[PDB]
Amino acid sequence: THTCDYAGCGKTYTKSSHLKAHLRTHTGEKPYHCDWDGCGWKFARSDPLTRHYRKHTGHRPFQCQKCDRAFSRSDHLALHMKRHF
DNA sequence: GAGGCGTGGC
DNA sequence: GCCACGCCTC
Ligand SMILES: [Zn+2]
Ligand SMILES: [Zn+2]
Ligand SMILES: [Zn+2]
Repeated sequence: THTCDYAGCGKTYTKSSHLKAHLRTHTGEKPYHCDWDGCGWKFARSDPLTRHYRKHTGHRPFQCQKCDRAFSRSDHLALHMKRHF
């Protein structure tokens, strides 16, 4: 029901927080800044900043159960499993 | 690999 | 709102 009020946009979302995040695409707002040395990246929502920061810290939570290769994202690990079929 | 993004449990 | 999922596109 929550629909973007901008003229050229008709996107509708389920939750209010979803719409709030979408409006940042029109306004160009990005409150979530990466505080690394010289990165300067900014994001409209929380999770991609957290995901990005793992690029700096090498945090690879997702471990492969067959081989010792681990990845920072669940989707990366999923694709890797195809090489084990 | 990595950003952009729809969706949903808490 | 946090944060994960899974997908899309380059
Ligand atoms: Zn819009
Ligand atoms: Zn960064
Ligand atoms: Zn593996």
